[PDB]
Amino acid sequence: RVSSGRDLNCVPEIADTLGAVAKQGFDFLCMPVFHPRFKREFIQEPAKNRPGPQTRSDLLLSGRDWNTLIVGKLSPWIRPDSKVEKIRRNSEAAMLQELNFGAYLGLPAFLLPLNQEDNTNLARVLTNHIHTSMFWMRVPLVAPEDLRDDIIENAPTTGEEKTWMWWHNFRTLCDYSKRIAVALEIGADLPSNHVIDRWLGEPIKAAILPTSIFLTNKKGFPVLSKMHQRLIFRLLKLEVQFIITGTNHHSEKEFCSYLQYLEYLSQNRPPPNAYELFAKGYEDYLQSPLQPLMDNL
Amino acid sequence: APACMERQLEAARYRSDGALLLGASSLSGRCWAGSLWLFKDPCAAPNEGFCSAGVQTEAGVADLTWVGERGILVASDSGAVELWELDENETLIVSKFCKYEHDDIVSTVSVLSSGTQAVSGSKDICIKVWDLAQQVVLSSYRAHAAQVTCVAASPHKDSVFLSCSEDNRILLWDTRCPKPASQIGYLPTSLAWHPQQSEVFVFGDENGTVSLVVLSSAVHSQCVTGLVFSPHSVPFLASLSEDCSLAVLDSSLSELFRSQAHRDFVRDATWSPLNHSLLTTVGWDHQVVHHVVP
Amino acid sequence: ESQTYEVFEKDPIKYSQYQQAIYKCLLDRVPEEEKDTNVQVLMVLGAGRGPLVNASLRAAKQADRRIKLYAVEKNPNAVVTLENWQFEEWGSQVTVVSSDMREWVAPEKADIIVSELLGSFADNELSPECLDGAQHFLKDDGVSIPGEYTSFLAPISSSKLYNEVRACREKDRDPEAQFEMPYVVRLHNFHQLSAPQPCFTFSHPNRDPMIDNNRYCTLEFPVEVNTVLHGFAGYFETVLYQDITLSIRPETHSPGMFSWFPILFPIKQPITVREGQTICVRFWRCSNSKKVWYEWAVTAPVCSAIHNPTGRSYTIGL
Amino acid sequence: ESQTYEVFEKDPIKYSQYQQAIYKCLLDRVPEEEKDTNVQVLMVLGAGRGPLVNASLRAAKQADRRIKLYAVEKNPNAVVTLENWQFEEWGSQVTVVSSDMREWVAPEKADIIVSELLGSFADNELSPECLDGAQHFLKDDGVSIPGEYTSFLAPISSSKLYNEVRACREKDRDPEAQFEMPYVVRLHNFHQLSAPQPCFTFSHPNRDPMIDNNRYCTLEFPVEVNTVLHGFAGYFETVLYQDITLSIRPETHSPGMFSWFPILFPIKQPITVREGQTICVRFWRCSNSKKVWYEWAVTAPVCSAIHNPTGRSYTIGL
Ligand SMILES: *c1cnn(CC(=O)Nc2ccc(C)c(S(=O)(=O)NCCc3ccccn3)c2)c(=O)c1Cl
Repeated sequence: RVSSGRDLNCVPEIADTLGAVAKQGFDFLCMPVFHPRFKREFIQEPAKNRPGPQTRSDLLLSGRDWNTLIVGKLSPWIRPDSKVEKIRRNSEAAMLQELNFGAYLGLPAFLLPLNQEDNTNLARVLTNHIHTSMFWMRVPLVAPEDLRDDIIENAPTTGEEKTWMWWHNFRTLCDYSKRIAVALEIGADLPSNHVIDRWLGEPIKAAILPTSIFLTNKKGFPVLSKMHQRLIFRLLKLEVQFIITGTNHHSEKEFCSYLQYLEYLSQNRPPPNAYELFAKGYEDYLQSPLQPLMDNL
Repeated sequence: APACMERQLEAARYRSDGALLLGASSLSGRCWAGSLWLFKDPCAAPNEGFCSAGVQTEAGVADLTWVGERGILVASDSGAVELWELDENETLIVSKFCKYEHDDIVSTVSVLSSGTQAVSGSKDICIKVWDLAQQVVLSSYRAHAAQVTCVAASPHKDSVFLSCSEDNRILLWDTRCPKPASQIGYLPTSLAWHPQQSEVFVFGDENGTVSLVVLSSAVHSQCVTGLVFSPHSVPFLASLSEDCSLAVLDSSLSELFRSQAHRDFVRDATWSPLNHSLLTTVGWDHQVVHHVVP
Repeated sequence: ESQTYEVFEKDPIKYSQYQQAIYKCLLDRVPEEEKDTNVQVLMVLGAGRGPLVNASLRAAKQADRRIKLYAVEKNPNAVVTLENWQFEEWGSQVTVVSSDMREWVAPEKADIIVSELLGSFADNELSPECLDGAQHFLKDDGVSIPGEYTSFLAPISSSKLYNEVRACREKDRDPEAQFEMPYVVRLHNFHQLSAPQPCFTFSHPNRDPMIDNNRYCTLEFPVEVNTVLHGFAGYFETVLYQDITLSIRPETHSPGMFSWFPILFPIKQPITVREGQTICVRFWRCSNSKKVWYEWAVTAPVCSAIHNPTGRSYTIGL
Repeated sequence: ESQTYEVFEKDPIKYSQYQQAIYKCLLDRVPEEEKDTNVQVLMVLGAGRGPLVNASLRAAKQADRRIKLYAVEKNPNAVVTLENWQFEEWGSQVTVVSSDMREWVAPEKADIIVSELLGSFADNELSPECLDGAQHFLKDDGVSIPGEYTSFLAPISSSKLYNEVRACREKDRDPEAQFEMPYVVRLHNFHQLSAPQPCFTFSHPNRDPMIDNNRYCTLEFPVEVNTVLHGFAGYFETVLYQDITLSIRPETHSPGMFSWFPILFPIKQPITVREGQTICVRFWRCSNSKKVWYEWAVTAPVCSAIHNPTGRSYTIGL
């Protein structure tokens, strides 16, 4: 079937939460390793010597559960490309700390955001870490500034390609590393079409779907528009994992219904021909050409 | 009431008759949850045995407000806005409603002049307006481009509030209009209206600088976390920061008092209504410190 | 990683032995008449996730005496686990410290110190360095556990292993470096050519102004068959307290103790030996302020080159 | 080696400048009325074979005051030369010390300290580290010479140099490491694309609890021609005492001062630039308890990779 997960930012008890998650039919959960509102000081006193423990323990789950069911997340207050030196230094230290705790837990992947143009020092810190798990970069199709409403009188509203340039420059700085991949966020309005084709070729491992793009059917079930359906069809080929984020606005319907809609979409697709079938297991597998004159087969 | 209290204390608010409201959350260890507390005798805090009422929340407390006399509004880690009311004899605390409308953490909450509506802001960039009698959202406004840090209501008009963000904007709102928001260095962090005047307010910055709206002063080393005005007929201004210090300023942004009592982040300040010379502060070191101010 | 610590904690023989040794030491240090006055200060140095700490508490109970525990660990991720288990269970008995042995300013003095810094060749994880950097906040009538450890070496022949070494070649380095570095390996298809003989020995505490952990040894092994020489295998024995001991030596192995495998030192070129001849070998243990390493060479019956000069292929970082 | 020291000692401009600065400092520190009571304690840290020591004696004579010299050198072979010259000439004025700045227990406090720990890029030989490890046996009204130094960077184009780098490849390492390390070189056939701008700056003594010698800088260079980018060249200026200065900057070079050549930082792939565009570049200065290094990258007009992460190709050992 298709694989999907749940994105959260409030996990009071880890075991109960993971249980409910798996119950609704989710395969993995993405969650913070530290508390998101718990800023740490490393350089200056007296807060430098805050008593521990600084986080919850590893012995709450099992090694294989860590290894298979949990994706990590970086805390929002961490901003390495700030213009205030102090904040930037603290952010560097905290970032390394969280990444190393992730390594200690044996996590299969870790989520990191791109929400602006300059992420040079972030790339530096991560590049240091690597030369010492996969890393999923959270990057949207549309920038949040090009996404707000026209309700400010003295600052009016109006370029489809800036968010791709962000990712491209990042990956160039990191030197086209294998352990670095895309996590594409999707929203209500969609860009053109040559664009969507541009995100072809890129190492997309996951797609993020908010609850706010699902319309409601006459019966009260969740559905999607047709352009969204087209895009989903195209993504299903690359074989990505989908993540649901946000609140259940259809409080009548549990998350299981979203997932069943997704499975329904997957099932009703133009099945694979004889080629596509034969071509199973060879996608992007390099081979040396045959020489039936110099060699014998 | 709960057996133990959480170690991180975030909010502290006096009411008219002198009672004290406290808010705590757990940020480390096994369980990350919250609790609320009422102390009629504030000098007996933070002892869970000498409280008058207390309750345990599902999740963490980020902010809270008195709603007149009986009500408590809470911003939550869940992404919910929560209303509790006290029992007739102030012996218990009970939930009135719990609406999940934000898609991420609710960072800040403020009540409006009339005492019947309220505004909420989140890390999901949406601002909403609530009617507290009907339990609905009247409005969702997505104007900012990043996380919202502080909203502040005006004490003289029931349609005007302020909003700040990590995108470096400060907006003035009036819902009476069709385009409600209007615009006005370093990032802004905290806000406060002047009680007397109806056009003046203060704001704090990422670097350590306070400003009257111009006028400016460098007060702390780290981020300004809060700003509160004294109830004096001519008010003083309390300033609390991340450098673990407190300061009280006069009407000229000149420093009058400074305290290093705390060993960690200071989170809130509240002036007592009985004695206008007294000020209380809380923090993540689990201290409730009482200050007598000249 | 957490998995490593998990695998470590699964062998109960070693922890039972540690427990017994602690029990015995405390019975011998504190008479039966001051049971309720003399509190002994213990220290676990290299506490990890805290099985030694628990073994110590168990042992003090067993003996029915009174102790006071300090735990020192320089890895913060494990300190997280320790502080949780402390808040939930241990309590005030136990004080956690996040620091290196060699930099910590102790409040008071200890009666006993306890460590698990032992690898397959005894000293190859740097127990002497660390415990020497720690011996000053141990008092005069102080005890170390372990107090003694010894390593062993023996010769072997094996084409399979030689070819597995051949295969450990990798780009961007000397094409003979894989022969100049040791390996931990469960030996199976191989032939041993002569009994094991002792190499280096350490004892704690070291009450000498001339602390030199550098060493030089020479060994001669008689042969009784024609064959080839492909390397040397290593073992070790330790004395925890008097009669409590641990060994991976194949003649005196401890039953059911599977924490450690043997260690293999290789040579570049195989050496042909004949019956009655005698293999001789030299080993050095060397040092600077930054690093420790080993060097080895065969002298008889034919000479070899010196393996790993200046640590050009293998170093143990301080 | 002795030859290196010989070549160093052959530029008299620098030593005349040092002499003048010392003269001035002493005239300003000791009034004309206590000439015969106040003895000033000087220290040469990094004394080598002792031209600074002689310059200091000359200067004290010139000023007609009284001093007391300590010399510290961690190389024993040069200490031989120093002790000979001491026994034969200097006498009791001068006390020789064989030690590292960072480990020496001084008898008393100094008034002035003097150092020559400057390379082509100012800080690339580790003057900040050392002088910070030395500032505690300097007193409150103490003076350092130098007190200030600053580095500079500018862009260039040159096929010849790029091909000479291409050629510095060698076996048993990464085939792109020669692009991730700097070089000292007398630049000749090259084109400079824009003026030099300041990079990092240090000042001594450092009266701050937060001693951080780590640094981050960003720079933007305007262009006025179409061309290629092949690297960045480096320079430096220093302030010895007030108005006495030294520079290798091509706009303010000191006359006849040929001790230092420029330093070249390269990039892996050339970058094409057009008129009106703007090159931006980032540099970092990084550290651990063992090593110091640099990292650099181009952002505009096109992005490059980060050069030399974790010091994988160039390190300056402490
Ligand atoms: C949890 C899990 N599954 N269900 C059943 C469910 O998901 N039903 C569902 C989903 C989506 C749609 C659009 C409908 S419908 O009836 O509007 N159209 C039929 C499409 C469909 C989907 C899946 C299977 C078959 N047919 C119904 C739940 O109700 C929960 Cl709560």
